[PDB]
Amino acid sequence: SEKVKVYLRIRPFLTSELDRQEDQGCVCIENTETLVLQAPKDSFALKSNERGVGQATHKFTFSQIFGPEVGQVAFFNLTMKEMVKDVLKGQNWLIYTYGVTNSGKTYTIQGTSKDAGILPQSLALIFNSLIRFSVWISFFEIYNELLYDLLEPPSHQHKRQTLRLCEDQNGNPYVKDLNWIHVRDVEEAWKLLKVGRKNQSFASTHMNQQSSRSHSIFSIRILHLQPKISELSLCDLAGSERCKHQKSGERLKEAGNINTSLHTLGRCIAALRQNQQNRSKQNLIPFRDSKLTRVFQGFFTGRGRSCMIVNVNPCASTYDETLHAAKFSALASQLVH
Amino acid sequence: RECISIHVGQAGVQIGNACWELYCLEHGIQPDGHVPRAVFVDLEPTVIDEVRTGTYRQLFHPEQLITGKEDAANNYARGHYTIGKEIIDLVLDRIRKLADQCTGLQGFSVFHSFGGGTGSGFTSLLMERLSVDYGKKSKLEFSIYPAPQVSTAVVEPYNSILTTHTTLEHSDCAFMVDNEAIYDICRRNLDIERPTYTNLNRLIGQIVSSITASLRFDGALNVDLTEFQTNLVPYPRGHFPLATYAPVISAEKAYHEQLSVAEITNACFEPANQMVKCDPRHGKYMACCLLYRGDVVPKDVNAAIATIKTKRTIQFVDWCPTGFKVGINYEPPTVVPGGDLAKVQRAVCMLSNTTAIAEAWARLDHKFDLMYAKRAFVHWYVGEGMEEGEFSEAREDMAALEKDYEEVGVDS
Amino acid sequence: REIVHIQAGQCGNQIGAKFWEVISDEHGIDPTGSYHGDSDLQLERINVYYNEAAGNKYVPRAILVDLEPGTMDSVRSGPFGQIFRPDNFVFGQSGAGNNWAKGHYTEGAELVDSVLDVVRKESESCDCLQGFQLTHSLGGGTGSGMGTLLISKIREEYPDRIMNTFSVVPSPKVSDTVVEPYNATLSVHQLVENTDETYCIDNEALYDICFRTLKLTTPTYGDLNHLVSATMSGVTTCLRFPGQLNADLRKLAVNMVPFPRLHFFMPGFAPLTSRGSQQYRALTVPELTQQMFDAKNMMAACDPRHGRYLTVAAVFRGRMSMKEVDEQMLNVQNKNSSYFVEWIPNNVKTAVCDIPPRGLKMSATFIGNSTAIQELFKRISEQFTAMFRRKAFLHWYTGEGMDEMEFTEAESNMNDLVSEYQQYQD
Ligand SMILES: CC(=O)O[C@H]1C(=O)[C@@]2(C)[C@H]([C@H](OC(=O)c3ccccc3)[C@]3(O)C[C@H](OC(=O)[C@H](O)[C@@H](NC(=O)c4ccccc4)c4ccccc4)C(C)=C1C3(C)C)[C@]1(OC(C)=O)CO[C@@H]1C[C@@H]2O
Ligand SMILES: Nc1nc2c(ncn2[C@@H]2O[C@H](COP(=O)(O)OP(=O)(O)OP(=O)(O)O)[C@@H](O)[C@H]2O)c(=O)[nH]1
Ligand SMILES: Nc1nc2c(ncn2[C@@H]2O[C@H](COP(=O)(O)OP(=O)(O)O)[C@@H](O)[C@H]2O)c(=O)[nH]1
Ligand SMILES: Nc1ncnc2c1ncn2[C@@H]1O[C@H](COP(=O)(O)OP(=O)(O)O)[C@@H](O)[C@H]1O
Ligand code: ALF
Ligand SMILES: [Mg+2]
Repeated sequence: SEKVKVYLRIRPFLTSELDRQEDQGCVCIENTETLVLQAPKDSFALKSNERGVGQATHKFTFSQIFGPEVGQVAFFNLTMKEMVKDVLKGQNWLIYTYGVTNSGKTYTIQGTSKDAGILPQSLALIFNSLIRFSVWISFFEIYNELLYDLLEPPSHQHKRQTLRLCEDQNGNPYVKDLNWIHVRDVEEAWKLLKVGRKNQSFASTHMNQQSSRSHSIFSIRILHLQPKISELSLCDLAGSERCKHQKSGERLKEAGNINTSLHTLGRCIAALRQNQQNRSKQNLIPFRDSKLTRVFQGFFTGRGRSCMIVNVNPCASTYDETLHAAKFSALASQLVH
Repeated sequence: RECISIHVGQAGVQIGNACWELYCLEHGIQPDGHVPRAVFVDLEPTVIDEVRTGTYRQLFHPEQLITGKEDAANNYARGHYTIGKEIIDLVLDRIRKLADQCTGLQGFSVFHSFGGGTGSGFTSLLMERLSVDYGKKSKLEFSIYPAPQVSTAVVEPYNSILTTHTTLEHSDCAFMVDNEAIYDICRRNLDIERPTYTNLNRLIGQIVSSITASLRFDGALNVDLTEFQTNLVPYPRGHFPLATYAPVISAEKAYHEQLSVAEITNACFEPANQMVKCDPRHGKYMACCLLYRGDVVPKDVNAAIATIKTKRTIQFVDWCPTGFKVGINYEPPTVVPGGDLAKVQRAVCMLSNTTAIAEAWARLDHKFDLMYAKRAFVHWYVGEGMEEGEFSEAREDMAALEKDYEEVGVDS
Repeated sequence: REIVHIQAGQCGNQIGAKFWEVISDEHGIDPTGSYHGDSDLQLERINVYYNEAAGNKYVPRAILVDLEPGTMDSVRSGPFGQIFRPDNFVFGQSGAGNNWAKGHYTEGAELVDSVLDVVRKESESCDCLQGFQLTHSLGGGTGSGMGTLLISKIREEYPDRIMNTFSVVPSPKVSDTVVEPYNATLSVHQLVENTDETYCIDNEALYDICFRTLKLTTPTYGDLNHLVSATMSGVTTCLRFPGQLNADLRKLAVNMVPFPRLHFFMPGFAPLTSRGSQQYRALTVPELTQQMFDAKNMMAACDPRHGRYLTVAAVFRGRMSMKEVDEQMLNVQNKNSSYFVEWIPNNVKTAVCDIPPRGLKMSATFIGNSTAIQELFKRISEQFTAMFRRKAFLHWYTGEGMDEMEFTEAESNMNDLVSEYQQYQD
């Protein structure tokens, strides 16, 4: 079972970000496993001096933490090598990125051309890790709580339609109505990622232009007969945002949908951690409440080893959202697979 | 010197028509008489339209009547973020054009009903953008806080804990009138089991006429709006004082009208006449503004108050020697031609800040908490551009106001 | 805030025809006539359920979907039946089999495309759309089946607007069909994951309440239906009028549904006195609360007293004092504190309109969201499994292109729904 593998990483302050406002020393590093926090701010929470952003100290506990200096390569070293091995083993594996807006989650997931992300790195590792093999890829995005298939050919207007989330003979929920392409080589997968980018919804925010409207789920299933079935899924969730105050319109709706969906994961984990403590005859699991939670049910409650990537923003304004995210990860760490 | 008024929310708009009615009644301004100085904003057409259909239809300008055909939503979130945002723009524009058109204004009298949709949300963002565009003015809001046990909305508390967090840090002085405690007044101090909203509104519409209206009118002891916030709030915190009316006698049952000052003033401190279920169970007064109007002798007053100050049962806070603002107006009260109010030639509209609110807040905090513990209708807020932040960061927030009214008082 | 009614299936059509028979009367709208309205207030909100075209022909904005000619060919050939625009008639001469799968996958699936077209034409009417009304029966093909598709599409084309659903759940004691529990379990599944406000009506609870609260010796369907139509107008339509304390779908929902599942309600009328004799006129207010909050008088089969309450929505409509109402509601919440949930300080949500039902002085729609409705999903699940185990009339489903794990899905879902309801029933 083991506790969920969790790693915490922070992104370096951008030059433009630093220019806008320069408050550093919020996150400090003590030991590779743990993080120490002292955050500065314009003002502290108005109350008796307690947990404020003004000047306060906090402790973070994680498997490993990454500094602003190094990118995906460091993640590739520890995480990419071992996580891919489990999938080859036939064990189910799933990794997703969570964090507040401007945390650079797309950076971790996709990565830049110069610095390949978790997905491109893992793709390389699977070949190294790799008897008859059969492999297929599924790519889809969830926008406004509606699903679209990235595999779909580029067109002016196109809708995949709602995802057929129906539980089959197997107790665990499975996603259907997804187009699948055989994975001959890494490049084929990369090409799917590239074409998927166009299909995937994109938008710009005050925080960052890169901002992804929809959550991205990349799933690759390998069937190997010396047939063992293993599923590796890499998810790129969109983060939470203050931009709601800054912008309105369709952008407001997208944010509202994401913030509701993100919350469902949080409520689920909260119930899950509680379930960990309580023996029985207690609170039910919120998987049924939201579609996202339902799909994730296998990840949280059922089969498959899970690892999580948490991105943190050193910004003081974001501190309340980031603290909640950290709290979420801390709570998640409590329960076991 | 002037002052504008912003009636937001179904209730706040309904009460507005009432409070604004009494005005004209004592100003000789018939239905189609000058141009007012307030506005009505709500996300419910049917209610704002009621002012376009009912009385004083043409007494208002369709420009000071903002409406949002969309959805009202009995929830802060929607009214604040999603929808409310769309409307804010237009609203602000009006309260910026009318604030200019005048000559040296004094502030914006906000009228909202805490546990509402447009009353919670809307106001929240209005006061925010106001405190920045007109930080150098007075922000006195007359609110109608959730009935202690006879509430209406199921979410009610939630909508009031989110509006409190934003008003605390933006408003100067927010007057509060307990909706429930108004029925009591109609039962014990009027005798009538048939009080419609349009009746309850007449009460507030009366006390308020003594606040702005008559006060803005010359007298033997004029009292500016600034005076209030200054002498009523001891700390930057948007302190919420209580509104009270004195001559609340029925113009049918009893008939004792002729009630010398000393008595009409004493009827203000009695818990069965304080327009608020905040019974002086311990709440020590810290500043009171006895606004009189009508035939009142400055000496008669400076005696009736003295006797009270030495009544001991009105125990004032320690760090406060004298907290009695004597406000003397000229024009006597003005009872509706055929309402239910006696009609005396003098009144005592006493308002004050009392650590008593420690109660009222607690009872509303607990409520919220109880529900929050299971998240209940939280998903209804989240899906309107919100998060656990606004909640958790406003729960702990108000908490330091429950501790504040405890620390700043109860201790010598 | 506009809306678009939907009369899915045979039942849903029959009942629909009665709902419009009623509603029209509460807006003075004659068959082909214009606005004869006794007043002028019954016009300030017509838009919500009608359409502006000529100037004397305000056509109801509803949809008539059914794979059985006879139905649509009987409703359009009668009284107010000649008010619906031909475009609204979305019929399907195919085989109207009483199979959920046959009206959702094989026969229903074709006419669906021809539905979306109209549902989009009507939504883009005018003003701002609020939500859609859906009526149907959980004991037939075009009702449970065709109705289960319409929602899955509607709630995907407009995940913003709300979705009210009036379902005529399979009565226990006697089932008016044989596959009934199948068509039910299968339709409830999609409902609990689409619609956000469901009013379960019980064909047998109607009889009862119409045989004891109404000296009616011959309770015809038309009658039964009429009672429903009287209650469903109090919900929506009513709130679309002025009032001391007015409400609307949004307020109503965001105040009655604590958990995203959807939750099921229970419609109840207030003044339910027989014509002649019974006319006591006792409608001061305490008499209304006595009625509504009683066991009998609740359109559901199960009795509220057999399960806590979560929320309540008192939609009053008659000139009254905000004191004798708000107070009473409280007293009741204290007299029956036992079953009324504790983790919620103010379960009841008081609403008070002004204008009453034409010839009546004062009424009050009752919408209770009690966990007592468990004793309904349980029933269904029982009857279901009991025949499912032996695959009774399962071949009639599969043969129309279905899945044997689909039935499992439905059961499971609805069964889990039971779990939740109990987690807050204690
Ligand atoms: C002389 C007089 O006062 O007659 C009353 C009457 O006798 C009673 C018995 C009515 C009568 O209702 C029934 O007998 C009834 C028949 C089938 C199903 C349900 C009820 C009445 O038919 C019903 C009718 O209701 C209305 O007019 C409302 O506006 C109502 N309308 C309809 O249901 C309707 C009926 C036919 C055609 C179009 C509309 C309504 C209620 C809620 C929301 C919208 C509309 C009323 C007051 C009466 C009669 C005429 C005898 C009662 O019902 C209602 C819904 O008001 C039954 O108990 C109440 C008490 C009433 O006093
Ligand atoms: N005194 C008084 N109280 C009122 C009046 N109308 C409503 N209230 C109270 O104010 C609250 C009702 O707020 P709502 O009418 O539901 O909502 P709103 O604040 O207008 O805004 P929305 O929720 O978006 O409709 C309840 O606590 C009522 O008891 C009124 O005319 N007078
Ligand atoms: N109240 C009510 N129930 C009805 C009516 N017609 C059929 N029903 C109920 O609906 C169920 C049968 O489904 P049906 O409407 O024939 O299905 P469909 O026509 O194939 O969609 C039975 O439980 C009936 O009691 C009606 O006019 N009023
Ligand atoms: N570890 C990091 N080091 C350097 N830049 C990063 C890092 N993480 C994110 N960024 C940058 O931050 C920006 C926003 O990151 P992004 O992944 O797109 O956001 P989100 O977390 O919402 O998915 C991008 O310009 C990205 O290159
Ligand atoms: F790209 Al982001 F939230 F801005 F996921
Ligand atoms: Mg309103």
